[PDB]
Amino acid sequence: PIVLENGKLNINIDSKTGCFSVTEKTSGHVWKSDPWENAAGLLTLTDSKGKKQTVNISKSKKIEVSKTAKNTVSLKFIDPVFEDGSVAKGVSIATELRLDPNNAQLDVEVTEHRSGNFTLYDLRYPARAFSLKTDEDKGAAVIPQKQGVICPSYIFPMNGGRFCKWDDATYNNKSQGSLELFNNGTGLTMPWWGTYNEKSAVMGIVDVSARPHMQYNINNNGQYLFNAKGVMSPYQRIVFLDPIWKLDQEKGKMRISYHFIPGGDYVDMAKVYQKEAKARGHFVSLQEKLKRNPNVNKLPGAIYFGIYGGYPHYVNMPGMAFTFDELKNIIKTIHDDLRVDKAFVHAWGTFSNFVPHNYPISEALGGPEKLKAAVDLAKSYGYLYSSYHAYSPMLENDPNFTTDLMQRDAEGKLMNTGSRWARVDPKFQKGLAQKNIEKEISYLGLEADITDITFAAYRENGKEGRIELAKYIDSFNLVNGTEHGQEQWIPYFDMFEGMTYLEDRPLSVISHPAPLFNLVYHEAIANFGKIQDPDNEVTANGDFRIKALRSMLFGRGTTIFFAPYEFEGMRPMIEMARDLVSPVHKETFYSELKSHEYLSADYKVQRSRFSSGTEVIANLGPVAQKIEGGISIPGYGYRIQMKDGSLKTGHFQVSLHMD
Amino acid sequence: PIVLENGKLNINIDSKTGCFSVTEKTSGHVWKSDPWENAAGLLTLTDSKGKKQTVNISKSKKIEVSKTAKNTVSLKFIDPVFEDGSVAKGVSIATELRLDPNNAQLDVEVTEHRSGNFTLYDLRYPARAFSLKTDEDKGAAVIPQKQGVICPSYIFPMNGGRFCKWDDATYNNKSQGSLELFNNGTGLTMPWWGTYNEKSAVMGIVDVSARPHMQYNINNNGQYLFNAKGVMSPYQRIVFLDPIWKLDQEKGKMRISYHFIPGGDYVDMAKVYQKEAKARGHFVSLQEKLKRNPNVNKLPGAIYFGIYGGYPHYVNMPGMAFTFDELKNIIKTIHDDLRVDKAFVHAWGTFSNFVPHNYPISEALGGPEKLKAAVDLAKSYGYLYSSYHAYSPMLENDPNFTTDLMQRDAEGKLMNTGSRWARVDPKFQKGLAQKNIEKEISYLGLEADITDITFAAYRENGKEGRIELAKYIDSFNLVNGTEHGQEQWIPYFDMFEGMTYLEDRPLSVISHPAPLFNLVYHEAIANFGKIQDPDNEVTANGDFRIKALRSMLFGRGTTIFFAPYEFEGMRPMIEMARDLVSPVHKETFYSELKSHEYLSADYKVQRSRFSSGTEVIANLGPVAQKIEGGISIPGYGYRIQMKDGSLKTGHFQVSLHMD
Ligand SMILES: O[C@H]1[C@@H]2CNC[C@H]1OC2
Ligand SMILES: O[C@H]1[C@@H]2CNC[C@H]1OC2
Ligand SMILES: [Cl-]
Ligand SMILES: [Cl-]
Ligand code: NA
Ligand code: NA
Ligand code: NA
Ligand code: NA
Repeated sequence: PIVLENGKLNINIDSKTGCFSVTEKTSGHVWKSDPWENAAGLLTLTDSKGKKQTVNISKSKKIEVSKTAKNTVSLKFIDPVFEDGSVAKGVSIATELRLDPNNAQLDVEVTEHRSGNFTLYDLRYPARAFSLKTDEDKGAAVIPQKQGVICPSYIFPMNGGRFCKWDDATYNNKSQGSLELFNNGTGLTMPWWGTYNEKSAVMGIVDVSARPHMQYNINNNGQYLFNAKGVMSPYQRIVFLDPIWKLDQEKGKMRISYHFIPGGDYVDMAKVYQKEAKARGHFVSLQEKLKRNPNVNKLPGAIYFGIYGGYPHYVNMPGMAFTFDELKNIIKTIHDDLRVDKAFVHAWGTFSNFVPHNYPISEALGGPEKLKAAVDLAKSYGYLYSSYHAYSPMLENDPNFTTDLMQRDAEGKLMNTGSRWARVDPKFQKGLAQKNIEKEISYLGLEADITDITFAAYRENGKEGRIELAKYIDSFNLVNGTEHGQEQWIPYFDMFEGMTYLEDRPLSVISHPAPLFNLVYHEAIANFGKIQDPDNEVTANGDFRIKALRSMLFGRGTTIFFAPYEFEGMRPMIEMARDLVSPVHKETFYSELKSHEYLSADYKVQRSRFSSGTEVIANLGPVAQKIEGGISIPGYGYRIQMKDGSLKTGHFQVSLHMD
Repeated sequence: PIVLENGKLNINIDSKTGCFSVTEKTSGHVWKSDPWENAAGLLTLTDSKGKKQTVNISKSKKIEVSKTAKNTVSLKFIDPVFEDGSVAKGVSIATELRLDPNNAQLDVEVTEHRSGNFTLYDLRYPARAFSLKTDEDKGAAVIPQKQGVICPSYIFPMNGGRFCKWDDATYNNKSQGSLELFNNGTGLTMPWWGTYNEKSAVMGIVDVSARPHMQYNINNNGQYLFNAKGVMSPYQRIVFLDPIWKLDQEKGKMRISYHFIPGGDYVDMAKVYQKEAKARGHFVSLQEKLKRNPNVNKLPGAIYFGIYGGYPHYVNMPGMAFTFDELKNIIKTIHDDLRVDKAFVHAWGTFSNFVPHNYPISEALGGPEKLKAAVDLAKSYGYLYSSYHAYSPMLENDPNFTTDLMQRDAEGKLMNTGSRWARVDPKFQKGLAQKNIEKEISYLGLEADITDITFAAYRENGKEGRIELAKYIDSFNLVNGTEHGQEQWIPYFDMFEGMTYLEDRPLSVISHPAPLFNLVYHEAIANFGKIQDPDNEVTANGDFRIKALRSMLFGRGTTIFFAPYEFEGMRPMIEMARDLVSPVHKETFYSELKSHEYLSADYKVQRSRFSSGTEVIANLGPVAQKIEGGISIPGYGYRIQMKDGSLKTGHFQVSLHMD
């Protein structure tokens, strides 16, 4: 065996297979190679008859493993072998393992691939590495899926219904699959993932130039590999996360940097990526943003209100659209009746054309002067205000619809025919914003802006146009926000609407929400609930009780998103948000989320600590549970230590009034 | 154009295409043929090169339409033409349209298909028929997806977040697809579906011998047909539901009977099917079941308690398993402290072997005598009791695991390797129940039984074994329930645990729950909430507020499903169910659900009328809303007229307790 070693790690590379193990020398923990098939990597390629096949590259005809430098091992897998015994003659995969001379860091890189007469698709490399043994390791996979989740590597007590779904999912296809980087759907918002047990943690950070997918396997024994054969899997239940290098598409550097943390968990992983986040330029603190714009301080303790008038989906829809007089009266009631001290008022439906033509201010809704009166009222309260804006849609029901503003692919076919909200080519969108945004800022005297859709993902295609638009909006120095966000956009915005959780999502029945994104970026970007899943709606992600408590634990602001006719039904939740969440949001707004912990066996009792000196303990389940010292946290209850040392305790109650 | 006609319907058939329209003469509404491509049918078949393709059979080389009897039109489609212009020589499809002499019923049947050298797969016939024009017809598709849903054919006011998800789904792939009949997953529980507008309704009943799939299209303009071509759809947004005849599989009669109802909606459709359900033998009323077994009357007003001890998933799991003394104390507390007058206690975890070996009563949990003390206490209260039973699983973690009792297919491959709870061939399952169920009945003096899994679906494979097991269980004459159920199993059981809603399901963001199954079968089978989505858990289907109100509107009983450690947190929901749901469930239990109505434009206020003289009005949304007479229904509120003349009014309230 070839050995790479420094003061902290020993890398044992098998010269016959290319598989490697990593010994973390201070804990003695040994991270293993693929426990199922001893595969260094899993390559998907076409065979001589053209059918896609997936092969173990450790079964290649020739495997070369040599130490080409002091801390570098080069590997070459030559002529993989198909299941029928034929050979992909002329296919080769070259990789490298590079141990940092000093730190507990191992770089793994696919350096070259040769495809011969075959076509190469996916490469899982390293394959099924750094795994946890289910119900032996007591730890978790760590996945920054949107705000982030952990997946425990063992079965634990929980509500009986949740338990049945959890355990069942670890045995069927719900616990295996892949996710992508930097989308607003089911995918990841940070280019890292990892695993930990009680002894140590490992995480891999993907090179800034690459876009692998992430394969997950959450306590599954690989039965999915044998269902088509109709045999029972002979493998052990394990947790693993693998990079999927898309050899057919990838033109970046196929490198992942593994960091090994003794005694670490998801918090320590986030802090390690935080250092890389700063080096990549994503991290621009809220304090720097506040120095540039003092109106940023209208955000701490503010409730985000979206008054949804059926727009952009429809123009002046009956029964949903608000007039500007009705808009003004809602703002007045929020301030005078509901005593909301700080607010971001977001009015969806102020223009008489469909987006992307965000103008003129609608005469049918009352006209420019009536909208200005509503905005002037909000500004007299110290509220932030923005209308709904979007420069990316191209809607079938718009009379101005045209494919001329749409993008076409290499075949000349229209792109995003099935995604109406992102049909305009980003290279056109600054020009669209330029048509009226400066007129609206000037006329209404705007201090804030929120822009929809365009910055919800970070894809390569069109990024230059999106950066152009981001720079244009940011040049106005308004307190600005955007839908969902991604880390690459943090320098340009003050708040993200979203960066929480999809309602329907892979892993939902076998994961726990964890504030991975905010553990990295809470100092640099404020987030609020997503408008489709706001704190006033009851969804897979909870009711107001659960969402308010998770808000304080994770460091996000309250979102109240409603059609005008619902307003009277919103008052009780606006009041509870004002009383409970807003003061904590205010105190913690600029701080670092230093730590998050799970404090109960069922993961429902959690504790967050912010660098403001604020501590939030909350219990997101129905039954009172005790923590260290025998302190009891009531069901749907909280125990909050404020910066001045005062202690807030309480709980939500659902009751039935009968006349 | 060939015409079939009686006093109630005019059927207009086009001689060139085979498309037909139906004029419903009482209202004058005309059901048009395929508004998109003038396709009588859509046939999926392989071409001369073996590529699957889908063709418009109205483009066939020869189409023959002849009136072959007084009320029969025969159609033949000969030699379909592919996209390239090649002919499928030797392929033909023969159909018939048969108008009933007196009634507004039209039978449509695929009588014959010939493949030649090609292979035929799916036939949509009739294609895109009985459609609604989006935002023109105000009405809905009607789909018995589990308990049932309707899908409005027009946009309407609703919560802003819901509105965005709803409308977006009508423009992407969430609003098109297919469902299957008689599964416990995403599919249909009754073999019919329909569409209605403000003038007229049509519904189709699938022949008892057939198993088509159901294609749905909910306000989609067919963009999914064009995304791969990268062009915009030229078609209108419409709602349709189509049969998908599986020509490669179907051995039954490929017939669907359409019934036409002037002024009808989903209630009328359900009552039409209720007649057919009695003809099919499914309908055995709860009153006859009570005549056979007086203890059935322990069910009305009973809360279904599932005490989930981590079993069947694990044997004596630490932190989840209950002892029999602990079980007895939970029962005592439910009765003496929580004052629950009627209950079905279901104890998950009483045996020391894994299912399918439901024995012996566990010594580790306390032994048979202590279990008997728990059951005797429950019986002294008048409660029903059952242990958890299952005869279908074969679990990887069972020391007794063997493939001996699993089914194999013609190639010798194990079946259900991907579905651990349903692996024992049903032909063995009665034998497995015979091992101990009679010993448990006589030792514990059981009055009740619940059996898991085996009756959650109705597939052809193994149904004879399942009937054998159901007949055996029914021969004991216990008050008996089963998981989920299907209409074919109603004769053998008193209650179904489930028959409500999956949490994540196709159409969830573009449909409203409707009590379609209970509109048919409430007099014949009692149902309770599903254990994975019980009334004490907050999910996509609501919190306790929403679920308790829906329970009374739909006519189902409360389900409280909890791990033992959660019990103290269940107290407030048990009390609220006891005071609000239980008296209404008790009164309406044996009755017909005569009618259901949506009374608000957002469909959140609803009214159900039961033949016991009970009227339930409830508001499943947060804001108070007015109905006829200016009566106001509070948010999460109810107005219930009882048989004894009392009017129950009230509402749920969430309150924040800050100490
Ligand atoms: O997990 C599921 C499975 C089937 N029925 C409900 C639960 O129990 C076994
Ligand atoms: O429906 C969605 C779409 C994108 N942003 C949120 C909502 O508004 C437009
Ligand atoms: Cl959150
Ligand atoms: Cl229900
Ligand atoms: Na999957
Ligand atoms: Na800004
Ligand atoms: Na779909
Ligand atoms: Na019975």
